[PDB]
Amino acid sequence: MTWNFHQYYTNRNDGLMGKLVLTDEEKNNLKALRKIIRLRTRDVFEEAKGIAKAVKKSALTFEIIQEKVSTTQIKHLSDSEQREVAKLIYEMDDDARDEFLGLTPRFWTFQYDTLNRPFQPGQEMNINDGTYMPMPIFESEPKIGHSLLILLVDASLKSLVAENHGWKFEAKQTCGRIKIEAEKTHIDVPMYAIPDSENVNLALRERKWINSDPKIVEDWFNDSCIRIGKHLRKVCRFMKAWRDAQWDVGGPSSISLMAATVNILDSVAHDASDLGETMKIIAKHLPSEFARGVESPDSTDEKPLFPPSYKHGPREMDIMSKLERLPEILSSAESADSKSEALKKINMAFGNRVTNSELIVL
Repeated sequence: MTWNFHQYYTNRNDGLMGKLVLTDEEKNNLKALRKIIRLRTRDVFEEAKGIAKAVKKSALTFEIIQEKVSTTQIKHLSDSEQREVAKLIYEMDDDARDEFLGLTPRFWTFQYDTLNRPFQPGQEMNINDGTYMPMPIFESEPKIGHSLLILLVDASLKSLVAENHGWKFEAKQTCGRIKIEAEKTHIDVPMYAIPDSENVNLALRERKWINSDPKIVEDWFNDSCIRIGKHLRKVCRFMKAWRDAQWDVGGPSSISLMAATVNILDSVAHDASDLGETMKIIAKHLPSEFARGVESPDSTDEKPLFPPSYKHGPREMDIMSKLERLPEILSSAESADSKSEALKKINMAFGNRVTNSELIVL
């Protein structure tokens, strides 16, 4: 029995799309969480610039500067860290202090419009909100300072964590992260120095700076959607949901999947009208795309989004293995003897989320 899966995928109620897409309410809560974080790191910078204003207006002594710092949300940093901010404020040059004074954190106006509702517990939605610091020329170091910038971001995030029950802070290599388990969401806040080569300065923790402009991949994906069609976002969500179903923790990055998928869709004839067919074409071509190594849409400077087959360890082998199963799972469900059996089989790929076998049609 040839079963069509177009409605299984695209039905916005009972179908996969229906299981994946956040409600308007749920989206708004993420936007609210984000806005809270934005306002707090804006305030923090203001509390610091406040101290720097005084210093420029009379030239405080370290001892004073420090009293004040203790009266800001920097109070949430360790003792030594509070000393460091007071110190860096104290030692600011007249010109560097003038820059600081004219420095506000800027924010870029989820997951490229492919943020899936989490599946397994406890898997969580990962939201990324960059903090951008407009500064002037950048060789090996900026006038304001990497460590001062990072401490203030840290102070914002940690102040919110202390105020809010259920929030935890976690230092990642590229960002600070606020965790909110009860809401199943992580918010990552990477910070960038901006003046597309010099707007590419991400402040690394754990080398100090790196050329990384998120806009490159953003614009790349947006162009791809326009170029390929409204189905690109849907199939990208479906691959991401596959990954969430196949691995509780682990599996390939979402961006690796997007790049390979875009690559296939750009180069292989497919019928957008039938998403079941389209996914089969994607599933057929993915393994060779991953064995090759998936390059970043950003060609400037990077490493593969997913490594070539010769560098694979047990984890990558596992991934390759599941990728090679996918097209088979998809063809089996297609030739399935029953409506219910077809649903059970395709749910081997995307997990048991869709329950209405009625969506499956001849």
